[PDB]
Amino acid sequence: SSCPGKSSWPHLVGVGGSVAKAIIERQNPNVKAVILEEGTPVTKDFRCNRVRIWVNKRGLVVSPPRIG
Repeated sequence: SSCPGKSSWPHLVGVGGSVAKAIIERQNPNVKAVILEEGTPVTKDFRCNRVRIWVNKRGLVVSPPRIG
C-alpha cells in the first residue's frame, strides 16, 4: 500500500537541510536525498525512493519527514 522506503523522519525540518539530508541517506541509503528552496511544487506525485529537503529564506529548512 506504500512504497517500501522510509516511513517518516523525526524532527529534521528546522535543523539545517544538510543535517536532514544526512539523516535521509543514513535512515534510507536506498533513497536519494535532495535539498532546495521552496519552489518545485510537490503533491500526490513524489519520489518514494527520494527524500528532498526544502528551505525557506525565512531562515529555516523544511524537509518533509514523511514519504509517499
